[PDB]
Amino acid sequence: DVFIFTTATNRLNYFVGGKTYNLAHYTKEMYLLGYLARDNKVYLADREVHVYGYEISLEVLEFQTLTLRGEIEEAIENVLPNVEGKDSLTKIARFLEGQEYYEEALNISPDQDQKFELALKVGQLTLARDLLTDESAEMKWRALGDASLQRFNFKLAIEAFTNAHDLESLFLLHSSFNNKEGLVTLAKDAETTGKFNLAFNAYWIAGDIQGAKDLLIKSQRFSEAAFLGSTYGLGDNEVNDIVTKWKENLILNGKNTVSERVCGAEGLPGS
Amino acid sequence: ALQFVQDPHIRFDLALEYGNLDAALDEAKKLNDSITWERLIQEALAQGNASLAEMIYQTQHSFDKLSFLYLVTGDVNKLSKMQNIAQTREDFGSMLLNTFYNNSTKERSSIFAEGGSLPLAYAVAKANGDEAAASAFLEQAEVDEQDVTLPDQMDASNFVQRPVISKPLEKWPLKEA
Repeated sequence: DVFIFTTATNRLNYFVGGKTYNLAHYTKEMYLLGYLARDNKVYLADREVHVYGYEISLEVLEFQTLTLRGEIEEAIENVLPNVEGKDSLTKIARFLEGQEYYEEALNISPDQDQKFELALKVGQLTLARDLLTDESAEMKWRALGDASLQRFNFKLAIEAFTNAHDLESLFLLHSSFNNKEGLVTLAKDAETTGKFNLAFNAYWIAGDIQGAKDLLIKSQRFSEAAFLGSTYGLGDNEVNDIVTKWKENLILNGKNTVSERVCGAEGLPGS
Repeated sequence: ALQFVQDPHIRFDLALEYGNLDAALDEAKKLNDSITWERLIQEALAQGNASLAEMIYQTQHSFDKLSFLYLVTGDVNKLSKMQNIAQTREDFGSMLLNTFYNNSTKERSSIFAEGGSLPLAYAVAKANGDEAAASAFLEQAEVDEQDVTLPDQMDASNFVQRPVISKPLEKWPLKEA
């Protein structure tokens, strides 16, 4: 059922169920000689009659024949037990993935990376997590967070994005679930990362006015700190300290004249 | 008497030094420079003149900065119009930003909806006890309704400060001097 063949381009391929797979390629015109079930390998030869042999897995070829025929269970229970080495297992695994059979591919694959990836595809979130330690790849934890959030598993998404240090996604979660300590922690994190906008919004939704104010001040945005302060009733003493700093900054920048025209909490209409 | 000073760029420089914002805007409108507008806005903010910063923001189409100014300024009203602009402009990041400032979690859930994130639309409606629409989301998403692993604890959005003042503060109080 599987047609093995040589190409005009010097490649050794095989065709099955409408699919074409590459086995190898040579730098000389090869001509197929035949397959020896005994040695488990194909034999070719060039024009000068030099014989070459390539090892193929009759099991792998048969597993594929069945799968593409709609008889994968048959392939899994009859052919799979005779598959040797993980190199062959990995082949079947990647062939199965390339066939949408993520579930079964997850079971066959010996490659941990592929496993994790496959688990996300089929929603086996727990399995996936219990497959990543301090496994560097913050990019994997994010992939895990996205996967979880896709399947409404917020609790896991939250854990993934946190370890992934993906502050944008984590913010969407903590802000939606009004987690004041999460927000405040994320902001400080955002500040360390220069994510000044994110930080302000995190502090804001958390209701951490004091945090938001100091953020603005550390950025020399004193007038804005003053507006925020008086608009959200921080208190005159509070507001006046911001004004004092606003004025000191002005003087440090040589704008002494403007510095002296700035009123304190007093001038603010009906405190 | 800056009218007579020779170079428009120089006029702008002097206006800023003398703190003359009226003259600075005249040179700004004409010189119509991106860098110039940015220096002017910076000068307005140094004097607490939010009105001018707003002015320059509108004409220079920096809506998110407009929204932030309405926030610290207590302009609750104008803050919604920024929603209608961020909407009729296809910018989910913005229509969402205004809800962080408006604390309108009902709009936010809806935004996450068309936004293409039912899970979040749900998360918002849920924590904010809007049980009604939360299910409509779950339904609409073909989600089990029982595999939805919420976090151990939630809370509605009540930690957000509110305007203590009545009227927005358009300019910060300055002496005649």
